[PDB]
Amino acid sequence: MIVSDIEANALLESVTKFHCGVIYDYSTAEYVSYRPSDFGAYLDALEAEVARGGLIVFHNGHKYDVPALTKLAKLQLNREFHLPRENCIDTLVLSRLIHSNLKDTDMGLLRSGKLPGALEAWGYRLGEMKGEYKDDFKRMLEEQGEEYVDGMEWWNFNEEMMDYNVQDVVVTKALLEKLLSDKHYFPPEIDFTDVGYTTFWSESLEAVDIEHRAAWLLAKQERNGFPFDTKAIEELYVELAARRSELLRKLTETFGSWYQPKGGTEMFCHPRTGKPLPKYPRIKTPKVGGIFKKPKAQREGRCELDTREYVAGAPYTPVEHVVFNPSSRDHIQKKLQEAGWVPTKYTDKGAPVVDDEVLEGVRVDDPEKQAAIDLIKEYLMIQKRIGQSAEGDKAWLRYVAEDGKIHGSVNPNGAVTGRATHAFPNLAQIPGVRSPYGEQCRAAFGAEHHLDGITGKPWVQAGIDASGLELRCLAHFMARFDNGEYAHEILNGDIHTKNQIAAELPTRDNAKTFIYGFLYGAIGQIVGAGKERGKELKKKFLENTPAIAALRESIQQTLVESVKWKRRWIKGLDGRKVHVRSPHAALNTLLQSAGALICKLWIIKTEEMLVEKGLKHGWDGDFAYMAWVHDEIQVGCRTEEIAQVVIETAQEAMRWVGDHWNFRCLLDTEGKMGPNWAICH
Amino acid sequence: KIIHLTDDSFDTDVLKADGAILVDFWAEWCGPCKMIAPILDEIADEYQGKLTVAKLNIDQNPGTAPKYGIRGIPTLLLFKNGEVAATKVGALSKGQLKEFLDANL
DNA sequence: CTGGCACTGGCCG
DNA sequence: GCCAGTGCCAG
Ligand SMILES: [Mg+2]
Repeated sequence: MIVSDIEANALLESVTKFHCGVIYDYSTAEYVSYRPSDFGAYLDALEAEVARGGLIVFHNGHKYDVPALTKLAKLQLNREFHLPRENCIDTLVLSRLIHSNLKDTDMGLLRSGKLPGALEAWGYRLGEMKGEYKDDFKRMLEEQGEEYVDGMEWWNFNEEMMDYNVQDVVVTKALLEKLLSDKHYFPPEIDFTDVGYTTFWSESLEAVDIEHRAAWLLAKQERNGFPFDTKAIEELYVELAARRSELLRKLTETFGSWYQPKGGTEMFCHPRTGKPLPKYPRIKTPKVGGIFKKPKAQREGRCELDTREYVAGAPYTPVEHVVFNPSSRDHIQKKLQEAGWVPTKYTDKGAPVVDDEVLEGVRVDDPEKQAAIDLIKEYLMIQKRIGQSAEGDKAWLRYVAEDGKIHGSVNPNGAVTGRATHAFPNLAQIPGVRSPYGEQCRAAFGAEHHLDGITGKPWVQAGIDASGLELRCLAHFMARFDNGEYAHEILNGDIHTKNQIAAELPTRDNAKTFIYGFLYGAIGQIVGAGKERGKELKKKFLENTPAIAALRESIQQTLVESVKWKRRWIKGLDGRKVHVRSPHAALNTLLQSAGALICKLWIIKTEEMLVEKGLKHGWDGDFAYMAWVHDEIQVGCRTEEIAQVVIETAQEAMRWVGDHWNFRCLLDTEGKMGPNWAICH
Repeated sequence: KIIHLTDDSFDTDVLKADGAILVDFWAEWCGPCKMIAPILDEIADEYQGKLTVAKLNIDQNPGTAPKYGIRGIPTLLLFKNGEVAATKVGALSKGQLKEFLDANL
């Protein structure tokens, strides 16, 4: 086993030069430094470990180091270098699995101070290394009277960079051993720093293998990117901007501008008493100024006017002119109450709630102002679309790369439950086809927007989703109590009508609304009541669905004892610990984690089966994973025939996953072929 | 004797009126404005011959103030034949106001 | 329930 | 530039 790390001149997307590398070999217990002219030797040493059937450890190597080395080897040495997945270990992936209850900076992409909770120390240091190096570099320059430039610290190799490279490996080795000391994931009887790759994967908890396979595949997905229709979104932006302006024109006509105190530095005191009046707006008391100018003549010596507008001692209140801003909840509240609106619910900070739900219920006398509320709701929605697609810091138009694709990031295990998190931009929050402008947004993301590198023909999209996964996971867990009754109902008959009767509900739709919310630990807005009838709905449901009550009880007795815990985690499907934040959300944690691990193994198995059938993963091949959104995947396919194969293979993989973990409820998928995400919903 | 203006009557009561017109732009939430209020009542009586005193509440009449670039209140604008002759911002005292009017009338 | 992120508005150098 | 406060979009 060896531990390594490299320093190069840029992020993966544009890296062109290997600066240095460091390798720690457990067999010799020594560190070896490789400078720029040693690139070839660096690569040979890694390949020697692979030839021994060994293991190579990187921190974030799955997303950066490994892919960067392949790229750099070809560019600089015209050499083909491809480290196999089975020979690589990533301490960042391991940390995210073992310390899943904690956040991390995502290697410095996120500000430490903004994250909640504590941070694992070694991982914190590794993620802050670039920032520290840049600080050491900068002060060394300014001390020499040299100006610093944007990011010159990475243009050339230098010895302090080499030192940081050595330090990274020292800390990564420390992190590694800290992670390997967790006996829940690594049996104490085995020294994992002294075994071949096959032993490492087979002797460690199943979750270790699944998380590395997921990170390897998802790094590939990020590299693939999601083909994006830039032109279509620029046109949507023009359309949205035009509607925004018109709404503003109307609203600023209906709600006029006004003045607000601003710039006051002095406290206003009662002229009579002198007692401070904190409530009154701050004032300003001019020290200089008068009616006449200080004279220059015998006529005046016993006078010219002071055109200045202030008089020493005469206080005034500084004010600023403000125009109605439809995005400001404060302005909205100000104007509507002035129209007669009387708030019914405020925030913990005293401010009145101004969300879509309350706005919809606001009633004022003036018909123009009443109708203006619809304009405000529309304006707020338009702003949300404009921010996400064009103006926001993470707008789609700001992220589209030269290859015409958006390469959103994915943290394979960013959520406590085992779900992945998506960001930069978050491709798991694109407006759905049923929401305003959703069809245009969704249509802009699609395989059709990628033209084949050889034929120039657009690719086709296969959209596959797991069917009612959450409910099937519930059926699985209640099977030890109902012997598969709930499961049998799901795939044979109607489970929603079954729950409707169970919870004395009027509409079947109310059932679906009730169930997907009962699992979220939630109220009566389903029927129209609230905080009264709701209590009666739960008791009635649980009463007619004894198996769910049994499941809840069993979960509780496992975690709580009185909050005083007996164990604050649940065992996931692959054996990992899944932190339980609250006793009431325990069932949701169990269900969401089950679905997450199922979908994770599913996408891994699906790609492996496609590869075993002879299909090549990549734009230079047959298919390309473009997005994974919890229970669905969108895959680009060179041809429709391939798309049909991907759809059929994904079903086989899901059935394989259900059998693999002896699931008590049959698992299924549904797939659609089309040109983009709008059609493949 | 004080004229209470509105955005719609401003043009005719001020800009197209004869004689000197002192306009006070104020707001209910301003401390200084409340200070000078009493003073203005007494000024309207004294100069009852050669001066008309008017008030414009900027909250109830949001259209006018912006046209004169109000930056603070109370703002006193002395109009003469449809135009601003003199301007002073702040809670002037009885005496100070007197001198202002005298020196500008 | 688990997440990301856009806007406004206050404080700051 | 930041930190909160609020709200909404996804699953
Ligand atoms: Mg590194």
